[PDB]
Amino acid sequence: SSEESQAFQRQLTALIGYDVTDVSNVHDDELEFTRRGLVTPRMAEVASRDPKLYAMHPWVTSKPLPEYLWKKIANNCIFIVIHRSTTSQTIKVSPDDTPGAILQSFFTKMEQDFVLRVCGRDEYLVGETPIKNFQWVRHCLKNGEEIHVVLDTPPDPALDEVRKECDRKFRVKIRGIDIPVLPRNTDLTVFVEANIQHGQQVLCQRRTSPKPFTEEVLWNVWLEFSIKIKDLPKGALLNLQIYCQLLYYVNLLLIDHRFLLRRGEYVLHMWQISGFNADKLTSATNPDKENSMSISILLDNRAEMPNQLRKQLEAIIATDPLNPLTAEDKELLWHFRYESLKHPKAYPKLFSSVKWGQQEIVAKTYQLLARREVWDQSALDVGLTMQLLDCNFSDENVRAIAVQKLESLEDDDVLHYLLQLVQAVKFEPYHDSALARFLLKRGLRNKRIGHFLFWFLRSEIAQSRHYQQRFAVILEAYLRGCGTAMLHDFTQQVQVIEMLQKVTLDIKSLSAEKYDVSSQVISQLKQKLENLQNSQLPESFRVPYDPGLKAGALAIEKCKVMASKKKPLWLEFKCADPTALSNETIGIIFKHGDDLRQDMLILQILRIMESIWETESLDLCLLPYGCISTGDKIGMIEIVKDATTIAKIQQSTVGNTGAFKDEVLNHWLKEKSPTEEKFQAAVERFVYSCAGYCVATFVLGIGDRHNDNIMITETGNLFHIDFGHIERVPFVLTPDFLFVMGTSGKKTSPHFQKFQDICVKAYLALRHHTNLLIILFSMMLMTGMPQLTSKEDIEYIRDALTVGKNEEDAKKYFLDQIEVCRDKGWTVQFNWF
Ligand SMILES: CC(C)c1ccc(-c2nccnc2N2CCN(S(=O)(=O)c3cccc(-c4cnc(N)nc4)c3)CC2)cc1
Repeated sequence: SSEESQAFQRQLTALIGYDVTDVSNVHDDELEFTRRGLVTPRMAEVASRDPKLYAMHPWVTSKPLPEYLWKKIANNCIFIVIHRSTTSQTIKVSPDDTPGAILQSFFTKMEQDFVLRVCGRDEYLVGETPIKNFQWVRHCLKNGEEIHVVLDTPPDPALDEVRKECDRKFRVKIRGIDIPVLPRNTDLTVFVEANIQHGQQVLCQRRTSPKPFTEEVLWNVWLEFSIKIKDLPKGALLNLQIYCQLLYYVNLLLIDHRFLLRRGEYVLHMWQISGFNADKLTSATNPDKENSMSISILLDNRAEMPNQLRKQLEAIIATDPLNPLTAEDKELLWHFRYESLKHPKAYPKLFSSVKWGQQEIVAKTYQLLARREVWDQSALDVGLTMQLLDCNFSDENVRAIAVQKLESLEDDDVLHYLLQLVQAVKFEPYHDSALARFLLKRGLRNKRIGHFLFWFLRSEIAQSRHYQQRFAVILEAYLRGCGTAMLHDFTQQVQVIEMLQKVTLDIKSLSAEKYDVSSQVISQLKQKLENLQNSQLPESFRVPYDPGLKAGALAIEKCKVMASKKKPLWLEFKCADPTALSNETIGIIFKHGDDLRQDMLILQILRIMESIWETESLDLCLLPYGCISTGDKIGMIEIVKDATTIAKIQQSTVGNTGAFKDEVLNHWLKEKSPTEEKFQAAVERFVYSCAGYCVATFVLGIGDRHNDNIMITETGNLFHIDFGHIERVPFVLTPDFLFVMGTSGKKTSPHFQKFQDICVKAYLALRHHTNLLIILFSMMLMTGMPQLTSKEDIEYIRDALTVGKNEEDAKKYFLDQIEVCRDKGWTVQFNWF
């Protein structure tokens, strides 16, 4: 242990926002044992990285260029503009031309130590991929934009260097609970519920004699369980709960990370309920020992299948993931488990029908995971895989076969699911896990993933007492192998970020619920930023939410506090890249108040929906604006250029409490549209945007929004914001939207025909992916929400997706929705006062 070694680990602590060397809140080896464990994988991957692709992080895809998109090409001709000092020149290019082929089609057109960086960004067009298959190139086409690139020497790989390094029954004694203070009522009653638990499947359950709720309550009882030790499954949780009604909980893994039976004396500080979720599963103990409830415990311990059964079975397998299997359903799946293995789709339900509390049966389960041959051959199906990592499955080998499948994902896809897989670590019974390692693999393999992984992790470590230890050990594994380049970038980012959390907090306090932003408050802000620039704040930091963009110095004059309840900052920066084609500013918001994580989740689903729509050549021009959480109820938000609220547009001359008129929206588009044809573009863009956000929100159950939370770009692109948050209407199709389509109050139109038609395809498109959507929603709710319901709240989505139903009744159901919204018109909007 050098110094060196410490100062490093010190900077590491500073990045993570947690100290993984601290052993104050542990009762065993596991975290430390996971740190040592993760080294081998980290290394393996570090020592395997192609150093120059690593350094240049090409952002590519194996996916076919969508149709829409194809019809935006001259004649197998794509234009590119290169630059060298204050020089330029275009090259015609064909979609399949490699970069190398291009670069050489230039040295011919009149050394190899030169490469194609995109202008303004830290992004590269290198490696063996068709230009069509780079994402920037795809982003350029979508947005009607010209592709601009600089020529310069490759960044040095050496910059990215890493630094070296029994048959008896189970019982538990319940000695007693203790708590420094009570006053919440006066004397009620309370017992302890000991639960043996696997995939949230309760295996066995005992309670204690009631007693009255004194600051201390001893028992002091042995509690015997049905189950025998030998039949305890790896991953079993002793789950201890205190009822009056449910008030505190805490879990103890019964089998440890060396497969030993947990044996001895414990004092487990519990977690409290704040009135079915991932926080309830945790092995973590409450780190706040001053105030927490405390519990105390001692551990001393061939042939075929008849027509209609096959059909009963297949009926069951066909079912959705929320369709509950009866004991019949289960006995059937198990008994015919060999038939079952022939369908990858039957797996969740099959392994949900394993009696894990029986060792002989567990044994048999492994026996048939030995015969993996159909699973292995099957085409990856992220929904199906993802199901094998929720709270229902808590066996190492099951979850491993899932992860096995994710290995075949290319980078492109990993990013789409990165946040949910990170969150899936909540359901892991152990700190080291296939899933953990896979994230760590992939993050270390590709810079882009490695960046979003860093913040996704840090996001939780900063504000999940229940999991911050675990995720911290993992964040460390990453940072220990990601390269000094990136430590530097991160360290800077964190520093910028922390600075701005202070400024944002100091300011919020300096403002009460008077809805006005007084100049001596804007005096304070304007100043504070100067007093930081100046200090302290570095020459340039990399934009999380979009790590292609570097930001440098503030544009103070353009910065402002926002005249909303939360008083968020609205910060604009210059772009530290001297090469970009514009002067448009880099705009970031900061915000204390709401839990930003919920927002990240809805956005990432929104991207999963967009990509689905690509697989059927649909483009609904969502804007999932960038949004990274950073700390307790605080994070950051992308500023979407040339955009206003819809509320803001209604407060025209048509002002505050007296509103709203149907046209208005329309003039604003024309007012802001240079030519009647660009205006024309906008109504297209709008018809689409509207389609997207209508189906999306409906499905996600966030349909019904006041329009101060709905926005639109000058160019016609509408978009919800502030998912916050948390007489109805299924969505915000208000008469002002409808005219512009040209139809109010209840007629019809070319565009409202178009609109209707587009939704119908979109809804249906999503329905072709019911299961994936169901698992994500379900996962979204358990890993990121306040009050939920292991049935009802999650079952919302099966309904909104109209599971059951032929293609027809679905389409019908949706146009009703539309008609509901019209009935109706301005009712709800008005109702918000
Ligand atoms: C930016 C201006 C046009 C604005 C001002 C106030 C409001 C607003 N009005 C009523 C109620 N709430 C409001 N919010 C302002 C701040 N936001 S936010 O910071 O959490 C947020 C969330 C999502 C998107 C945005 C955003 C991004 N880019 C731009 N250009 N504008 C807004 C801002 C919450 C909602 C919306 C937009």
